[PDB]
Amino acid sequence: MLCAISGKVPRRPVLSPKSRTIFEKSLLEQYVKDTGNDPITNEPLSIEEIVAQQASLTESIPNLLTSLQNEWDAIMLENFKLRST
Amino acid sequence: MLCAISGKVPRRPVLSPKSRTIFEKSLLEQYVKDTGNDPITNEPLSIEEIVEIAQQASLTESIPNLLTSLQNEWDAIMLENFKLRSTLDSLTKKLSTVMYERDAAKLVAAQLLMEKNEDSKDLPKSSQ
Amino acid sequence: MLCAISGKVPRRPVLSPKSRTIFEKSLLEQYVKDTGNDPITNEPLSIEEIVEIVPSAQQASSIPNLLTSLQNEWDAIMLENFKLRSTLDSLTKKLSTVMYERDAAKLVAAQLLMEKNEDSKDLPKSSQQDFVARGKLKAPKWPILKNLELLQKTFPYKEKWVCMCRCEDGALHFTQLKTITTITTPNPRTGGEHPARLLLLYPKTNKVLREYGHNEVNTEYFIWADNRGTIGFYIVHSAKSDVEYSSGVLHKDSLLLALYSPDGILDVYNLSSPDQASSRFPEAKIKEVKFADNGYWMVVECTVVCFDLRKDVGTLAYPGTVTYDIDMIAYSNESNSLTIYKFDKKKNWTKDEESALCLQSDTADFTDMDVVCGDAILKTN
Amino acid sequence: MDGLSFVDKPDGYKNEIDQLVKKEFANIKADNSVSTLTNALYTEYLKQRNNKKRRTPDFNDDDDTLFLEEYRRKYPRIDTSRYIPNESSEVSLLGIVDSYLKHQEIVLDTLLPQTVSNQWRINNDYIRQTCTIVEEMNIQQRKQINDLEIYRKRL
Repeated sequence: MLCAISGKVPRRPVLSPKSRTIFEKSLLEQYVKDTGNDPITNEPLSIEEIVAQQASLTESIPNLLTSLQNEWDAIMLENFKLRST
Repeated sequence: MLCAISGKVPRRPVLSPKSRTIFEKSLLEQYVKDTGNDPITNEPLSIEEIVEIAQQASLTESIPNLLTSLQNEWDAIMLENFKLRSTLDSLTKKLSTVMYERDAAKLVAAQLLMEKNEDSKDLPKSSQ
Repeated sequence: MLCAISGKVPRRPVLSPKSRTIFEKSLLEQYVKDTGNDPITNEPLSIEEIVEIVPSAQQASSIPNLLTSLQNEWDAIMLENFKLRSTLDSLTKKLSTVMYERDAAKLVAAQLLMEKNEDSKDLPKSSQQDFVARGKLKAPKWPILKNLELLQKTFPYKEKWVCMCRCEDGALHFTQLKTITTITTPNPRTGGEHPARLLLLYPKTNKVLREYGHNEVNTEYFIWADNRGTIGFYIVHSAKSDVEYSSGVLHKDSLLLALYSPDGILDVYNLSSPDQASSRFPEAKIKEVKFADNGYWMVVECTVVCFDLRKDVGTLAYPGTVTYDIDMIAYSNESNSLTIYKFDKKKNWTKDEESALCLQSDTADFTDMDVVCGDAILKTN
Repeated sequence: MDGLSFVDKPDGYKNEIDQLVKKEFANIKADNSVSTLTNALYTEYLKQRNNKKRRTPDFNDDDDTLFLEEYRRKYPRIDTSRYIPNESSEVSLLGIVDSYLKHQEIVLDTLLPQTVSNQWRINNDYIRQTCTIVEEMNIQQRKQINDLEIYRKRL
């Protein structure tokens, strides 16, 4: 949603394969042309290094399972409040 | 923004350096242990080769999570894959009707290629 | 459940707070007293730095793993759905490329047909400007069917007995108690017959009564057709065609066969699939069909029409034919009389000795003689 | 193989050619137990029944409804705590996810254009080829007809 270099909403997002972070193509391209590096980690990166199943949006099976962790992990701390007291 | 295995919206996306494609960590970690290669490109890939890189508003009426929501999830998983198995079966049947009708047309063309040129040849011979 | 110094099961698991690795209290203490260090990372560590003894306090010694199990099974669900979808879309590419290319290739024909047509009118408008009678009963006269033993021996069916006769000795070897189909097994001791609703298998005895007739290539099975609209080996009919089958013959390789119909069709069947794979149309009841040993010719009668099975086309028509048989150099026909044609140039022999209908014709080995039967005599030529 | 689509400007011909193709067709003629119950559930068209118990219950019951009652309390307290942390943020948490969905949507329609352009671009190249050869075929046929009458008028 944001570009990490500028802070704007990038209109052509390209993700690097050395420091995993969504950069704007036009911004990161200039960073690479300055020096062949990734801006965050300062690891080497070139322009070529930068880059059928239909999905549906993340909503309230996997999201439901991680929800039930939050339920139990919170209730486990509720037990400590009464074990300690 | 999605995962390239399940069709998820990943909570901990990780990108492989052999083929630039973002997968959800659990699903890519499972593939590498099953058979150590990249699922899309079929290139050599390990767990160490991976490089690690969302809000859902829980409904107002959020009992239902145990009963109604969980029930719907395993209904929707069940009746989709069954219907998807139905779709795969017909594609293979409709494949056979395609290739047979294709080869049927090939024989027509081959039969007509001998027919036409010899009819044209006969007109050239007629003059004599 | 193992120490990281000796490798023993630790009965007092203590850990160093510089590198996370559970040792045993005895061994780590001996390492610290030797030199004040962590054994794995060689960092600074002392005895007081170690966290000793078990941890259970305000805890109590299910549920959490059920959710873990629910994740593990879902992990497979996703993996399965991926591989199922890949093949789904990857097959759709073949479907799409074919259908497009099919209708593309279809337009080739439409063009080709109209040009071919143009060539016709153009050129047309321009060019313009022994005889044995005692095999069967004299009082119920007639032989209705004939076969020769493939491995050597004559078999006839009579206006109700099946007879085996030896041409050399001129003796009837067996009279087996109307018969309209007969088949001689190559084993010489088995003969088969059929009639107006049984098939009978004979040794001078009938060993089976099974309730057109053709022996399968293996020698072990009989194909039959009937007026009841079925063929049998399994027993099948065509709902769509729904009519009497008038004759039946296996192709020599034993994978396909033909059945003639009362409504003038020659139906080709796949034996394994039990399906009707092709039908040859073009009048009246089919009377006889014969497959050539060349494996690609089929002759049919109702005219005698010749089919190339590689093209599924009628390449020649010779305009009562009751019986057809190839020797593959020669084709014989019989009914009103006996005629033999050379297959290469399509008539080489013509016999009219029988009085009334000829019911069967056959070639001796190497075509060294011909045989025919009639409504009482069996004749050799 | 060759059949010019752009150049060849009926339905009768499709119906005609279909019959000739039809006549030549007349001539030729990894999971565990999970998969078993899932396929059975989908085939039978029946979902496994869940716990329809917490909703109904009844006062002055027994030791069984003493449990069922105590269940309703703890879950209602969890419920009322589960509604508190939602209302605290309120609509901010919802509209923050609404923004994510707009970034997700626009990405798809960019690919709709990229496909649209390359699909029309391939067809664009084909068009020129069709018109190139269609002329050459026209040239051939004219020359064909010339000979046809030329050979006659000589004889």
